[PDB]
Amino acid sequence: SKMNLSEEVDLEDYVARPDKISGADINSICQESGMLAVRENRYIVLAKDFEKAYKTVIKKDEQEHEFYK
Amino acid sequence: TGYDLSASTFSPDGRVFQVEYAMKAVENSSTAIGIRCKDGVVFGVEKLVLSKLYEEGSNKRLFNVDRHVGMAVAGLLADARSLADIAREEASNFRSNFGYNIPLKHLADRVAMYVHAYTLYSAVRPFGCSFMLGSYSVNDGAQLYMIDPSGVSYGYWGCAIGKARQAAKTEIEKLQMKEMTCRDIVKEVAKIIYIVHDEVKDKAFELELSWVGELTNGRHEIVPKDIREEAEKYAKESLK
Amino acid sequence: AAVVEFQRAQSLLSTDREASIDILHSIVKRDIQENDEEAVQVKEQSILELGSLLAKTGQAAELGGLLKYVRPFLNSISKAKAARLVRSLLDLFLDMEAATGQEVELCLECIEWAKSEKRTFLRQALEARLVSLYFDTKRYQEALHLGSQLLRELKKMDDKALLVEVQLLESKTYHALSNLPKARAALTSARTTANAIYCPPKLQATLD
Amino acid sequence: GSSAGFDRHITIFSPEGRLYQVEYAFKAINQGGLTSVAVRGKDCAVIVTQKKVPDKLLDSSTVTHLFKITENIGCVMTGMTADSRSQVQRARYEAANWKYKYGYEIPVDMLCKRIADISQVYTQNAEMRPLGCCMILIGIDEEQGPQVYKCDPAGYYCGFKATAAGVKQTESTSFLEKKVKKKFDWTFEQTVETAITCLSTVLSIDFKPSEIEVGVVTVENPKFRILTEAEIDAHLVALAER
Amino acid sequence: GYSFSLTTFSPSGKLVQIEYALAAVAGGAPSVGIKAANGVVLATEKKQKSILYDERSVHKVEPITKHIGLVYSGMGPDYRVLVHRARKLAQQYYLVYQEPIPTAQLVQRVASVMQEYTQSGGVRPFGVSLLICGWNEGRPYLFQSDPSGAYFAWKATAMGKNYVNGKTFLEKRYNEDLELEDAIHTAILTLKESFEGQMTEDNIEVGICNEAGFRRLTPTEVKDYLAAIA
Amino acid sequence: AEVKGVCTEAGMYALRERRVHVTQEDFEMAVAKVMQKD
Amino acid sequence: EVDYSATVDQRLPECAKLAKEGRLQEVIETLLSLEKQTRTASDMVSTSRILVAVVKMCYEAKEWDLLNENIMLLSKRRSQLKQAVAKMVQQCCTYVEEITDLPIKLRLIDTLRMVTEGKIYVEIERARLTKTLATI
Amino acid sequence: LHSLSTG
Repeated sequence: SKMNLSEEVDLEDYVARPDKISGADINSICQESGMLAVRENRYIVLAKDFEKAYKTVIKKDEQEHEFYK
Repeated sequence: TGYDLSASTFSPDGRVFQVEYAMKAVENSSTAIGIRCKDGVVFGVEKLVLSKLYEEGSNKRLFNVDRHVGMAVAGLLADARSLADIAREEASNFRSNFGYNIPLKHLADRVAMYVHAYTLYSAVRPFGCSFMLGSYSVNDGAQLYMIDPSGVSYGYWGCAIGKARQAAKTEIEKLQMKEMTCRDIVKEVAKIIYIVHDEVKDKAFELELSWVGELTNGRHEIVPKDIREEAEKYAKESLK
Repeated sequence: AAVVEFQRAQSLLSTDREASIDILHSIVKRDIQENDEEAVQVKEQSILELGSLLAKTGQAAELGGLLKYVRPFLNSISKAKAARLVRSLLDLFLDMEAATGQEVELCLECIEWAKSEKRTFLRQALEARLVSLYFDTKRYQEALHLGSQLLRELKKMDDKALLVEVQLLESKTYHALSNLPKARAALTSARTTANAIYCPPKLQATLD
Repeated sequence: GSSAGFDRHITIFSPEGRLYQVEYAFKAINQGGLTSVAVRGKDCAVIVTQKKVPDKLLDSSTVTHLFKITENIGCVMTGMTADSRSQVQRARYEAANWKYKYGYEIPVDMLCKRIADISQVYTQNAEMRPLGCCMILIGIDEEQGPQVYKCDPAGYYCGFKATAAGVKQTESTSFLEKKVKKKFDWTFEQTVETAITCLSTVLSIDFKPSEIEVGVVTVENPKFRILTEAEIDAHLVALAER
Repeated sequence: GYSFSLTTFSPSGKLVQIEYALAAVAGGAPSVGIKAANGVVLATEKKQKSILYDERSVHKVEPITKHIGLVYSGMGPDYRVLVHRARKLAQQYYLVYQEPIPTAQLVQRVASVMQEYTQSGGVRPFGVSLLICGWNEGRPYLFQSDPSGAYFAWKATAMGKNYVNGKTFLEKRYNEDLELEDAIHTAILTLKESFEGQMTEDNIEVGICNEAGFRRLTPTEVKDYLAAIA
Repeated sequence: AEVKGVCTEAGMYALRERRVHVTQEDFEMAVAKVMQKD
Repeated sequence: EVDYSATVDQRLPECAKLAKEGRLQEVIETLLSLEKQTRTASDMVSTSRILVAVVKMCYEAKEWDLLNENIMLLSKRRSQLKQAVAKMVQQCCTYVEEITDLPIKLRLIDTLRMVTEGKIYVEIERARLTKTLATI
Repeated sequence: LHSLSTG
């Protein structure tokens, strides 16, 4: 709510993800989205910025082999 | 720690340490090189004499697994001879079944798989020898493969196995092997073997030379004594 | 065949809704052979889309006659698809706030169909909707009776989510009867059952 | 990560129900330092893998992780080279046995199903270790079309629209997932370019037509062919010019 | 191969390796088996970690005969091995008797194999629990075979991750008068309680056995049953 | 201990409505919160 | 970098003459190739002139649809230089001011305000353009 | 058997 987002960004895309992340992780995701927006000389955060920020912040190694289930 | 006592046990980093120890056994032996030139393959072995009592020809590290294939070994000589017999029987079976000389690619892929069969179970240990199979034919051409204790067979232009493998490879890289013939490659192999030899360390080596090429009609034979002595003289002169 | 008419109706969606209504109604009124695996999915999709459009055009006659007319058709498609179609059509009629006067009638018809098909969960949902309809149609006594039956049935199966809604409906019905003690008791039961579980924001807002 | 007895030395269950030997076999795949990427298109399947030739002495014609299991089925191996050759030989034998016993070419799904059944025994019997290799088979099916199947040391197996194995398996998987989300049935050239772009972007190499091997299968010719350096160079130039 | 048993009796009289195989089972994907009055339903969470995995390439609910099907919770490859074993045993029974194997007999033979793997030399117990559904004598049959080789006749049960709460849910949501469609509804609800995220027609696998035999539901039918949930 | 916690939670529910005397509804809500929710 | 400089100096008058002759789509394709070369070369002064010449070409020829499509494509090129887009928009708002036809001016304003949305380097133009739109 | 394995 404090960031100048674009209407093309749907937060439910990243909310529905099964990653077990904390509130600081969410704040870091939004912060890196703003960071990527700033890098390209933009004052509005697009959906690609949020996708890249989520991938960067989560950076979760799989750590679980599929044969176990 | 218990992670290296068997070949059927993986290390927490995903490495079979028994195979690596078998590789170190190869790295503890004298250097044997092999160069695939334009019209054949030449094998050279720095066969040290541990005592003057052994006759000239004992512990032959150059084998004949077939009439057109030669084998240069490095590491445990007992395992080397066992693998030489395995390759001999593989070539014999190929000839008795399909009716023609076994291609070097197929012989390498078969003996390498026999070697790999010893790197999976705790009932056996990996072979402690690495060997190069070299051959020549008018159709296939000059071929040179190296197989390590793990069972990885790779084709080569110039290869070396032993404790001076890196220095031998550095000396080999200087050669323009893809253009010169066997008659020059024998001299250069002698030069490389003499260069990588350490006289202050284990000394009194013998140069074991063999080749297989069009000048031998695709037959692996020991290099004739006159040519071997000429190559030895050239190698000694190259050391100044 | 009918897929071309479905695409034509989809194109007519940009045009007048009633214009596409002709295509969808012609597809629905179309008779079908034994199986017609392609035609049955197209017919079901046409029924669903025509109901969706009538949910905006607000044609009580067409939407109401759809449910009473496709009843033979429900015996051809699979039970899951039939139940989904019944739920969608009845929900679209009930969300349309126009009190045409036959909401209770066709809700009871769907309840009878669910009883015939032995679909207990569907029947319970339809009975809760019927209690809501009874409250919205000033039929407080029938609402209380059906709410008591549904309350016992949902208590047996530990369906707290629907139990809270039925208890709230009973509390509203008793408040409409100016029976404050019974309405307070029903509200207390609803609040305790809601406390026993997680309430979605809609249910929590209704309870509050 | 609890342990009790020899649960880290043989394929027996740990206190929490884990086979540590199988996981170590999985870690053995990255020992080779190579990454393979397979991408499935609307009418083709492509396997690409980096080929590393440290010195000119090595015969680059023999360093090939692309193996022709059958005429219509190809594979790319990631992990221990000797175990890779073992799995390739076993797959070739199983394909030939299927052709002999049943009279028709073995389906790609069933080939890796049999291979994974073979490798599952290694994870149940304690006298052998699992093969530290991963097979990715690609082939054109009669009806299902292109098929890509990864085939891991644990005996797990699944079909894939686009998969990857090796050191950079996860980054390549993320890249291919992002590409697939766009939902484009890529043509042959598009699939080859997508695989090459995945490998290049993940590795940041800007490939030359001597550092990667590409093997393709297409519906028009349902045979596995390894692209020559000129054919790979054509795709590399096409990627560079855009 | 090793000739000595890898499963032994602990001083407390427990087959420890069997308990560890059960622990591996409890970490698998949730599976629910519900026996209705007119059939049985086997549901499982066939959720992948990426869209790249082909959902229809491998099926967790696999048929054994025209009237018997399995769904596992545990390790995939072990379930594939046990599926092949169950199919082979069914073929042997059919060849001997010229009649499809009864569900109970197949469960007994499969459990015998799983027990053999708890006593034989150099092998570990199967890390899977098998839910076996069948139809015989006009009656539905549901069984669960654990890694130890013990088989139980279940009216309704849940295995895998979050299976205890699934069982408790099934106690308060199952009655013997349930119909097959309501059984599918209840099984989907049981999966949903242990499910994280949303259940699509592709990330769960449902199969049903009735008088017509055993058949795994196509994704479209699962989509309709899931739309019935919401 | 759970019964004692139920009593304290009934008092807490009485507090949340700014009431002085704990009622039976407070006890039932406390039972639901302590047992079912937790 | 490579400093094309005179390379675009030779090209621009030639393509301008061809555009006056009647060849535009082929000419704008040639300038697209040259813009790709300059943008990969990261030549700010050359890319800005290329974009300005392109938009001027589409404006003088009254190719309103082509002008809008060219603006959309040029603003969306991969790794485009921000100053080149800034100069292009600064040249296009002058055409906006010059145009008196209300529908054409409105469509051009919409395109310019949609290519400049959320970008700092063209925040002033999208401001002034917005003001113009408000006046309209 | 063969059909069950293949499908």
